[PDB]
Amino acid sequence: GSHMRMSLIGERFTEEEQKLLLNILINHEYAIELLSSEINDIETGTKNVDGTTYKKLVTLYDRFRFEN
Amino acid sequence: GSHMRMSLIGERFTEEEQKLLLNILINHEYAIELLSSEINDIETGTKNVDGTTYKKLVTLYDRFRFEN
Repeated sequence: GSHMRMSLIGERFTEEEQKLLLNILINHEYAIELLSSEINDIETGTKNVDGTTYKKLVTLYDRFRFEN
Repeated sequence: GSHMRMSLIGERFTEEEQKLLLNILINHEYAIELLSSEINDIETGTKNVDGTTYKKLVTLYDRFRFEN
């Protein structure tokens, strides 16, 4: 199965992990670079949407703190 | 001088950096583990205080994305 990254899907769950998978398989870990950029783009960058962005920021930890 | 850690001060600027400093000096980086734990403590833990928790979340990126 090809390691084609999907940046932030909103679950990224085992069969959809290829994101976190590619990022751990390469030279340095990378999903958190997105996570911190993303949380601050909502907090102080003032991005605004329905549960889409909520789900990206909360799924980041839902894999990073637990699965990874 | 000493490396003795301060976990989350809410600034951790170059002179107060001994936190981020100790965390990069040991086996692997660790301030980032706090970042994902912290952001989810706001997002789903529903922390609320008079800029203290705001400052912890926004300071994490203010050194992670930029400095370290």
